[PDB]
Amino acid sequence: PQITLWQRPLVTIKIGGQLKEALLDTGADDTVLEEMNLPGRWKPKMIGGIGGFIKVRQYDQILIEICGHKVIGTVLVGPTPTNVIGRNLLTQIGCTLNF
Amino acid sequence: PQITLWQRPLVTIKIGGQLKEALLDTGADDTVLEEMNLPGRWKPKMIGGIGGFIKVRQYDQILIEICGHKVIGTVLVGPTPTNVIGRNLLTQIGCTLNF
Ligand SMILES: CC(C)(C)OC(=O)N[C@@H](Cc1ccccc1)C(=O)C[C@@H](Cc1ccccc1)C(=O)N[C@@H](CCC(N)=O)C(=O)N[C@@H](Cc1ccccc1)C(N)=O
Ligand SMILES: [Cl-]
Ligand SMILES: [Cl-]
Repeated sequence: PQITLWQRPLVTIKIGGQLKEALLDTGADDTVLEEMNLPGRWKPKMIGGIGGFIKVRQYDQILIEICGHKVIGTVLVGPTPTNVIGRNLLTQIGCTLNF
Repeated sequence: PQITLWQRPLVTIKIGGQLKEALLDTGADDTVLEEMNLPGRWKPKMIGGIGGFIKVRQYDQILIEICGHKVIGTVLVGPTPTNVIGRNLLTQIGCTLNF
């Protein structure tokens, strides 16, 4: 699809068998989701943005369906104020900016 | 142009007569730039992201040339770790996400 930017570019995702809403975020190198459990092992990590940093848990090889495009990648989980789909996954669904 | 997301979507901007680089950031409602002076008045404001909040100075009706497209809009200035062009301006250059 073509997503305009007059509203937040939110999409529905399915991950770990749950339905969630997430922001398509070209400004995020990574994909960061609020608290949730996920199949498998993880390594701790920190990430930053505008106001500082947070600790997240990093899970590799997670399956996620973003608008029905399945992708497998690293998903980070922790106290982010909002679910964000970052460039690690945006590249995998072929997402581009266009103007 | 069409901008892929394998690299950060950095673009050159011209603002306040200065040349800067900034990230086209669909995850940002607003445009936030590191410290710089700007013609005119402003009002203080706070903004958040991952990590927390920062104080910024909000300037209205600023002209900005983003990849050669002129737009006029609010620009926030303050301690962000990176220059970001948010949706407030992305709409004005007609920027869309496409997949
Ligand atoms: C208007 C405003 C600027 C205030 O909005 C936002 O914060 N939007 C959020 C997403 C968000 C939306 C809504 C609510 C909360 C968050 C993001 O698009 C912002 C972007 C802007 C940014 C990019 C690079 C460096 C600094 C900042 C952001 O925080 N991206 C992050 C998302 C976290 C992640 N790992 O993907 C990002 O790429 N972080 C990187 C880069 C980084 C290094 C050091 C310090 C800061 C950042 C990281 N791996 O930690
Ligand atoms: Cl990945
Ligand atoms: Cl504006």
